[PDB]
Amino acid sequence: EYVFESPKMKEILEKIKKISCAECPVLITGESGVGKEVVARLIHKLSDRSKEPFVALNVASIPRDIFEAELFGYEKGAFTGAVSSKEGFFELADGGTLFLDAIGELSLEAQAKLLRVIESGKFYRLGGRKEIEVNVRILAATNRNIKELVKEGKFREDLYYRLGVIEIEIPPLRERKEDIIPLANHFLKKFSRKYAKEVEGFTKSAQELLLSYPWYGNVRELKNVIERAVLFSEGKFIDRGELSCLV
Amino acid sequence: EYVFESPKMKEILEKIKKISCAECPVLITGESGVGKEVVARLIHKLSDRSKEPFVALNVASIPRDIFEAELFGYEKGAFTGAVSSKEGFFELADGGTLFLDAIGELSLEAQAKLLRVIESGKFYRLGGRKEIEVNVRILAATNRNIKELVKEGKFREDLYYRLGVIEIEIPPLRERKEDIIPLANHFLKKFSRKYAKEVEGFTKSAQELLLSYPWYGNVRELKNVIERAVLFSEGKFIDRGELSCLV
Amino acid sequence: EYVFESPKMKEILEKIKKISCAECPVLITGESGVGKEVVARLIHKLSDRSKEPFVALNVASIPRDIFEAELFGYEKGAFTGAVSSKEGFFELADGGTLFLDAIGELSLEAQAKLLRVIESGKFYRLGGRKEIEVNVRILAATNRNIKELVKEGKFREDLYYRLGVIEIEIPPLRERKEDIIPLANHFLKKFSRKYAKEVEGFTKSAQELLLSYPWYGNVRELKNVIERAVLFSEGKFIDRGELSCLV
Amino acid sequence: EYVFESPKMKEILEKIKKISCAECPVLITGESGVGKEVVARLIHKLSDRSKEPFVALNVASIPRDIFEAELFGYEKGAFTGAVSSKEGFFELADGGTLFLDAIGELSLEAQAKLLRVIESGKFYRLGGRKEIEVNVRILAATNRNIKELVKEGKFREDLYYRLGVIEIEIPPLRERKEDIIPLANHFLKKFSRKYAKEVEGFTKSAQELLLSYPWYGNVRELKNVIERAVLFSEGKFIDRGELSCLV
Amino acid sequence: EYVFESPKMKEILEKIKKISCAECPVLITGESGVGKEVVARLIHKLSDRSKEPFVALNVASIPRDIFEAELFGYEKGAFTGAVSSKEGFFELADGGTLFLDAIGELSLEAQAKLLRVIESGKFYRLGGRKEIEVNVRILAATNRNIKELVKEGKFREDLYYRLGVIEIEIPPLRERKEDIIPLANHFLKKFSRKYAKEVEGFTKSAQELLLSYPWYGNVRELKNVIERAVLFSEGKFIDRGELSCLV
Amino acid sequence: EYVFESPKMKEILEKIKKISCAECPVLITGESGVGKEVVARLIHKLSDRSKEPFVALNVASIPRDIFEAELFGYEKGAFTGAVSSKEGFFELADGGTLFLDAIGELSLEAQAKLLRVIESGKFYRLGGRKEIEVNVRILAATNRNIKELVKEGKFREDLYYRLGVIEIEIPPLRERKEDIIPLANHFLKKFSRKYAKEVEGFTKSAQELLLSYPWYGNVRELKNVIERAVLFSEGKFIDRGELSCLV
Amino acid sequence: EYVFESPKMKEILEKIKKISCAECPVLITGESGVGKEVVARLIHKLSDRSKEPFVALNVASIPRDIFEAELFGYEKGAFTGAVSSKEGFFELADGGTLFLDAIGELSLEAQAKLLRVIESGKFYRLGGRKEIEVNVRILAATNRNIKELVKEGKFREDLYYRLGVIEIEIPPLRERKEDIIPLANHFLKKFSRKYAKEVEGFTKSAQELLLSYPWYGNVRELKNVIERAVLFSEGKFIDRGELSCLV
Ligand SMILES: Nc1ncnc2c1ncn2[C@@H]1O[C@H](COP(=O)(O)OP(=O)(O)OP(=O)(O)O)[C@@H](O)[C@H]1O
Ligand SMILES: Nc1ncnc2c1ncn2[C@@H]1O[C@H](COP(=O)(O)OP(=O)(O)OP(=O)(O)O)[C@@H](O)[C@H]1O
Ligand SMILES: Nc1ncnc2c1ncn2[C@@H]1O[C@H](COP(=O)(O)OP(=O)(O)OP(=O)(O)O)[C@@H](O)[C@H]1O
Ligand SMILES: Nc1ncnc2c1ncn2[C@@H]1O[C@H](COP(=O)(O)OP(=O)(O)OP(=O)(O)O)[C@@H](O)[C@H]1O
Ligand SMILES: Nc1ncnc2c1ncn2[C@@H]1O[C@H](COP(=O)(O)OP(=O)(O)OP(=O)(O)O)[C@@H](O)[C@H]1O
Ligand SMILES: Nc1ncnc2c1ncn2[C@@H]1O[C@H](COP(=O)(O)OP(=O)(O)OP(=O)(O)O)[C@@H](O)[C@H]1O
Ligand SMILES: Nc1ncnc2c1ncn2[C@@H]1O[C@H](COP(=O)(O)OP(=O)(O)OP(=O)(O)O)[C@@H](O)[C@H]1O
Ligand SMILES: [Mg+2]
Ligand SMILES: [Mg+2]
Ligand SMILES: [Mg+2]
Ligand SMILES: [Mg+2]
Ligand SMILES: [Mg+2]
Ligand SMILES: [Mg+2]
Ligand SMILES: [Mg+2]
Repeated sequence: EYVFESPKMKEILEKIKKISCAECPVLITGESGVGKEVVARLIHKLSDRSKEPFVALNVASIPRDIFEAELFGYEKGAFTGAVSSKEGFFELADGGTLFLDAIGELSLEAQAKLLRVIESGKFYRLGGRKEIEVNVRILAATNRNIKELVKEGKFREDLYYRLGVIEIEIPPLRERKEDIIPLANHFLKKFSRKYAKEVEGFTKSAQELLLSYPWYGNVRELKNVIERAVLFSEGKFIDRGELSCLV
Repeated sequence: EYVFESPKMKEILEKIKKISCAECPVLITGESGVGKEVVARLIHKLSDRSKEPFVALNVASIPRDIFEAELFGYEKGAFTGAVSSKEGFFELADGGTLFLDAIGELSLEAQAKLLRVIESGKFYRLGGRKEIEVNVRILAATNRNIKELVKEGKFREDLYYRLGVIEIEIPPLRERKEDIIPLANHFLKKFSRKYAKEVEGFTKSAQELLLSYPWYGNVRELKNVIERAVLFSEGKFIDRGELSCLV
Repeated sequence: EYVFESPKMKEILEKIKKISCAECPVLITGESGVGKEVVARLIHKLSDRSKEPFVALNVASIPRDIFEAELFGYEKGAFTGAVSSKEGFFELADGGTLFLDAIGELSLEAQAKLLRVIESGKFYRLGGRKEIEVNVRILAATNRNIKELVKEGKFREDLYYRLGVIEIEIPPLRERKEDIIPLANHFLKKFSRKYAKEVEGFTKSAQELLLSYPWYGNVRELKNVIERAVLFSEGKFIDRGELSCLV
Repeated sequence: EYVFESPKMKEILEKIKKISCAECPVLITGESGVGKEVVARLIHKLSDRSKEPFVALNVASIPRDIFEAELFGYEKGAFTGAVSSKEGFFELADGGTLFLDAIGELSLEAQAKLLRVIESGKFYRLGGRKEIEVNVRILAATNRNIKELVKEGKFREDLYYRLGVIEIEIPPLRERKEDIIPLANHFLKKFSRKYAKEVEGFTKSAQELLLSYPWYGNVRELKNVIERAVLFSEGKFIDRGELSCLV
Repeated sequence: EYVFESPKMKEILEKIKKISCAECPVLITGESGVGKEVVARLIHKLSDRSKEPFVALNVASIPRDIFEAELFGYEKGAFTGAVSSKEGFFELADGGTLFLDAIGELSLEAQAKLLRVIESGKFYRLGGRKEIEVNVRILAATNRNIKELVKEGKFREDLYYRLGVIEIEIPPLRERKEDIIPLANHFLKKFSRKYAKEVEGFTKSAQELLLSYPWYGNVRELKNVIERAVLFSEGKFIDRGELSCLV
Repeated sequence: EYVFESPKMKEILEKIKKISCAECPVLITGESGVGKEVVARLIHKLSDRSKEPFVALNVASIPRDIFEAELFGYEKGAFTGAVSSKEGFFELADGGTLFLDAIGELSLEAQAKLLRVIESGKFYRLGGRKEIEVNVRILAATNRNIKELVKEGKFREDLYYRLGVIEIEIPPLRERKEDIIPLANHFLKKFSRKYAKEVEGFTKSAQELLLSYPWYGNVRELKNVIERAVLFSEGKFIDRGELSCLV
Repeated sequence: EYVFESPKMKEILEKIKKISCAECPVLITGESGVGKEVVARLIHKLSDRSKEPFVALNVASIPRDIFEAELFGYEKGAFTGAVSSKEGFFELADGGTLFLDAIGELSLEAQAKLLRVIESGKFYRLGGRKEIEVNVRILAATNRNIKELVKEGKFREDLYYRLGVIEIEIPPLRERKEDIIPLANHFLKKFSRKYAKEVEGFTKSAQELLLSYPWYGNVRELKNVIERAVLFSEGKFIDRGELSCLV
């Protein structure tokens, strides 16, 4: 039930299928709403770990003072407010997939702490003296210009080459015009069913509008606009007027 | 007992009715006193959750160091040394409605923490390793210029497109002149009853004054001025003089 | 035993009487010593809560890290604080009157925390998950130029319209010259009795002095000057010389 | 055994006597060593509380984080640490006299915390919910230019009018030349006795020196110089030479 | 299964062999992806400690407040949060090899704490009063310009002469063109086997491309590009086109 | 066994003797090595407390957060490491002598805390509510220009006049040339005995050198130079050559 | 097995012998690698304490908040000072030698804390009220320009004259050319034995190189270069070529 029609999206879909047999890190980039999370979850579903956990994590929103504790866990003992050991998210995802979302907003301090784990699967728990080993497939996404961040020294070169073994750059909706109408149709069908309405399609006038609008919020903005059009619709068809007052 | 008379307010009232069957996030904006909270509680009352809790929260006033704990709760254990787990507000609102007030004053740090929850309904408790899932309808309001905040990078683009699926921008009272007199009348009736007074209406002169005053505090300022007029009134009618010394 | 003689003070006294039947927030402003606390306590005495507690609070002097704890209390559990729950000042004033003094010096951070309570009477305790409801009549006073603070963004517009439902702006003594002599006389009587002296009144020369002095400390400065004059007095009358060396 | 000979010191002594029957706050100012503490303790001795405690406190040297605890005490509970309640200095001085020394060096933050207590005698303990009432006579002293501090906003106007009900401004020794010789004589007698020496007085030459020296340390500097002259003296008289090498 | 073909790499391999009998510190430098960790682990495998532990540590990512505790351990007692003593990483590596990675990013404060240990093998535990002695072979790597850091005072001269007894500076891939094709071939073989593909080699056109590309991520970037080429490949050979759209 | 030969040192020695019967504060100043501690301990030995404790304290090196605790002690309660009360140094020196070394380097914050104790001998323990009284003779020294510090406001005028009742300003060695040779001789005798050497005196040439050298470290530098000369000496006499290579 | 051949090194060796009978502080300075630690341990071995402990301490690398605790220890009680008392390093070295390394990097705050101990051997434990006395011989070393630090006020004059009773300034290798060849020979012998190689000496060409190279890392750099030359050597002799590619 996902839409891939434009040339680039079709290529992307192909790459996703071709890496099914692999477990190497994938770095997914693009503007807000272009479908990075959809692609990450799809890569997971088509992979050899489809039946293992998919642990999602906004890695930049974790406060700096608990970063290690949260990713690597901590050992019962001195570096403590605690009685017993606690698994971090790397262990929680052992044998599965760990999705580092907002990777490009991570602090330099935190990027450095992630460095050795990505390739070796090994780390010490906060306060522990036993190397722990996990087998985790890494996915990462960001809507930041990550190549620019590397150039400006805001993102570590050595972490970039570890994460971006496979690189999927999803283009903005406005450069995938072939996706627009099929996407709009897909949502119109979904919402019309969901809200028990009699909308069926768009006038030719409305379709022109959909194709010329920039979609700064990309697929998510499109989905929102169709969800509005359906809820406020009267006819069997959505006309240019109904859209124009929604964008 | 709410007043909607001007064209825009009537449209707004219609949108409110048309989204009764839906559960999508609503983003309510406008100057102080224009009725954002009234609109939020109305949306609730007309919705499929009217009978479930309506949890209000000034989300920007929560101190940064307890933000997660308060929204997501915390697990008994070593991240802070409490004894037992505690529900956050998302859980407390499960099956109901969560109203994020002052959303536009939220810090960038805190906006990022809210990001994944809005669409997936999933999060980890502070210190926990079990994904929790809730089904919460989100409403948000702010008297800040939220589109400008996005342009200036003071508010995340990706959070904006998640929150503003339905957008209700309530205009200032001074651009809804058709509401002014019915509002004043509504308050005059309410307070005259409440304080056992004999006031019945306004002179034609007073009404002109009400229509030309800017109402920088909008509906709330209007309500205050009428409450004063009634308490200090003598006649059966409020004349321009009694108002002029109140504004 | 309070003096209200000038036109404006007489109007103010009237407003105070006319709001006896009401419970709406009153915002009292004016220079140091003009009688803001007298007015606040008078409003209380003439109100329907005269027999309930009158909780005074310099709200701006509460340190920021305990603001919530102090106003809203805290739940047992809930952050290192403690074994058991503790009422905040809002609860302590339930059914009574809560006087927020120095309201205009409150920090922006703290103003925002007060926002929802003023109109809804509802809040959560620090660390609690049960909405608490109280019925508190709010009075507030400040010697700061609060309208200017709003214009400069130093004080929230939305809190100002919540607090200033009724607005009493008490003028400086120097613009209430009709109050000066009756005030001086009132104090002369009070202190002459208190310190067992034989002073009875002021010469005509002294009275001129009292009327032309600016009284930058207003009623309080006046009261101090008379208290001095009585303690250091010899005659049955206070002459210009005895005052001139006191101002 | 205190010396008051110059006109201003004689006036001051009179004011002290005339306020014996009173309990109003006294604000004592002047350069270092002019006798502020002597005046404060004298006011106490001649007052109706001569037999009650005289609690001295360098109020500006109390660290900001314990200011409330120290002045107002704290209730058991009160954010852990303590088991039981503790009286502050206001309570310790109940029925007595509380001498706030270095009042002019107090931080703005701390001045504000003292505000309501001065006139109402009421306050809450840190963490407490019971208003406490005490009956304390306040004295305050500073060697700072307190009127300038008010003008520059470094000292609150509203606290100044509360403290300075009676104002005693003690002049520097260099503007009280009539006090110099009697003071020097008084110390000469005191130390000559104390150190078993045969000094009796000063030559006419030495006296001229004493009168022309600025005395930047005021009475204290004078006392120090005489204490030196006596210890190092040989004759029955102190000559200009013995002084000149001491100043 | 490691590739050393270019002149400099062959020299480096020789040095590695010639130091097998030694235990002196080795300082390995070069751009990201040039093989510093491979060289460090190789030195270990060929050394007299091949069978002892190889403890890897990103020494610059350890937070400053726990640096000592982590390297030197801590004694049970004060400087606490603890009940019992804990070995640091120096002890954990006793008799083995300790690999200080990112040595050039270490803070000056931390560099100073490492100083005496490097040559003497002796240190006190945090809070301990017994000198501990260990026999640890030190390796260190960094992708920072470490000679420049010394010149700029960002890295201690005295630590530099302690660490760089043997200095291996690994050149970028772009200055080891003799390594490029054998490396590409090595990876092609490895991945073709791993992903069960029929790729065997590169066209002459592809090989030209590989030799002229800068390889800013060095061997790691090369390995990534080959891994892509194999996963997306169709033929038995990879042509220039398949590479060009990968670089 | 102390040397006082120059005119000023002889005067100083006389002052010391003349104050034996007194207990007033002495403020001792001068460059590093001129003998401030020698003078302080001498004043003690010749005083009426020679047999009571001499408590030395580098008062400026005490960290600010424990200043009160260390000088005034703390009451059980307060709530830190504590179960029981602890004497501060003022109490430990009760009946004895308290030597405040480096007084000129004390922070303004700390100077203020010392203020009331110096003359009244009274203070409260940290956290205590009982005034404690001690009888302590105060000595103070510093190598800072204390009169300049007062002028620049870096040192309180009111503390200066309390400390400097008796003032001993010890001149640099270079302005006490009469002391140089006897001092050198005194050390030569001391060290020659101590290290079993045959040195007896200095050549005329060496003595000229000793008299013309500035002695920036004053008596201590001189003592060091003689200690070297004796240890490295061969003859019965130290010649100019042996000194010249030591200065 | 230490080499002292040049004139200055021979003088230094002599001073070391001549101070065997003494216990006075020695201040050892010079560039990195010139042998300061060798000289300090030699002074110890030849001294009357050769058989007592030699406690080495990088005094500048101790964190400021534990400086006292570490040097002077702490008393049980004493701010959750743990349960029991703990000796500091001064006590641990009682009767022995305490070597303060990196003395010139010590903070002004910390230098002041060391001041009184150096000459009096007396101090209080953190939190203690019993003067402790120890008999410790002090050695100190630094590679910082300590005389310049005194002039710039970065190092206390009064501590400098306490530490530098005996001053050994070890010159750079480049100003001790007579030491170079014997040093190189000494190392060649040592390493040739250690690594079972057949190297015996240097060609005349190599020796010229050794003498003209600046040796910025001094004896340590030389030792490193010889250790490399021996490990990578083939002949019985090291020629200029083998060195030139090593420097
Ligand atoms: N190809 C697609 N077909 C159908 N639905 C899609 C497609 N791409 C995106 N969507 C929908 O659009 C919305 C945004 O997708 P997604 O959450 O993956 O965006 P994103 O690029 O991760 O955005 P952000 O940067 O804001 O996190 C989701 O509702 C997703 O289900
Ligand atoms: N349409 C309406 N009819 C009657 N009363 C109204 C209406 N809109 C608002 N009010 C009244 O005006 C007051 C302010 O409205 P509300 O609190 O909803 O404003 P707001 O936009 O949330 O303002 P703020 O941003 O300052 O919180 C309330 O007392 C509300 O009951
Ligand atoms: N109208 C009045 N009649 C008699 N006494 C008065 C009057 N107004 C004020 N006073 C006396 O003057 C003094 C100051 O009054 P009050 O403390 O209420 O002033 P305020 O405006 O609250 O001052 P501040 O801003 O300094 O807190 C008090 O002693 C009060 O009792
Ligand atoms: N009128 C007086 N007669 C006799 N002795 C006096 C007189 N005034 C002051 N002294 C003595 O001179 C000294 C001045 O002390 P006092 O503490 O009263 O001055 P102060 O103004 O409080 O100084 P500071 O600002 O330094 O605290 C004291 O020793 C006091 O006993
Ligand atoms: N000579 C070689 N032969 C085969 N594979 C190599 C060689 N050198 C490096 N690699 C491979 O390429 C990558 C080189 O990474 P390595 O960690 O050794 O580089 P690095 O310089 O330490 O990188 P960084 O500075 O980014 O940590 C690893 O996958 C390694 O396996
Ligand atoms: N008059 C003297 N006769 C003999 N020895 C002296 C004399 N004065 C000082 N010394 C010696 O010189 C050394 C330094 O003197 P002291 O420690 O008292 O100086 P200081 O002024 O306190 O120096 P700093 O400012 O460095 O503390 C001591 O060893 C002391 O014994
Ligand atoms: N005279 C000597 N004979 C033989 N070896 C020496 C000599 N001097 C120094 N070395 C060797 O040179 C190396 C550095 O010496 P040392 O550590 O004492 O120098 P340092 O001045 O303390 O250096 P840093 O300032 O870097 O601490 C050591 O291995 C030492 O053994
Ligand atoms: Mg996403
Ligand atoms: Mg609202
Ligand atoms: Mg007031
Ligand atoms: Mg005083
Ligand atoms: Mg590496
Ligand atoms: Mg000293
Ligand atoms: Mg060293």
